[PDB]
Amino acid sequence: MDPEFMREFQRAAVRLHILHHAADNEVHGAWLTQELSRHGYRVSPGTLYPTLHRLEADGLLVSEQRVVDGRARRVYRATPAGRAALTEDRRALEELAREVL
Amino acid sequence: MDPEFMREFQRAAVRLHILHHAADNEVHGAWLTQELSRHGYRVSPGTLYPTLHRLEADGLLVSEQRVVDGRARRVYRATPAGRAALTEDRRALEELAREVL
Ligand SMILES: [Mn+2]
Ligand SMILES: [Mn+2]
Repeated sequence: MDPEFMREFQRAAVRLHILHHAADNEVHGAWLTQELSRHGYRVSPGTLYPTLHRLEADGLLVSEQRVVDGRARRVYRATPAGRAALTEDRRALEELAREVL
Repeated sequence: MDPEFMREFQRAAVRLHILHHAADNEVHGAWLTQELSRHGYRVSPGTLYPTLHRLEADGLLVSEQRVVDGRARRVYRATPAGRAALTEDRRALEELAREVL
């Protein structure tokens, strides 16, 4: 166990899970919270919405404001740049793991 | 493709490479710099010694001053905790990459 790594790793894991999920389908932030927990990653809003906003700014997520069932909500989906990023990032993890035996 | 990730990733990669090398054998700072370069991670002393010092503080590296061949030098080697950390960390990277395929 190594806490500096695990603390940084947490940020990577969240980030890549968002892109992965937002690639598969359109996602609400509320659901992302629960989905991430289900995968073993503790994220409370205050990290999530920020990183979501950052992800859009970086042009890897695109968002829609949308009124559905009398409810105003924002949905996110992965841009093609986001899809690229996910694969590049996944590969980088693979190369590192193999590099160190 | 994703420079925010790659910026953080670089720090992780360096950290793990040190542990990997310092696990296999005792290492001088100068040699770490060359080995890291060879692996495509440009690290200058202003970065390295801090990382090394932090790694020691986290109890994953141990350093020794010793006089060898009339030349006084400091060596670093991975503690058993460092060896553990490397494995746990490597595995964590593997599980992430696989679970976002
Ligand atoms: Mn899922
Ligand atoms: Mn080497």
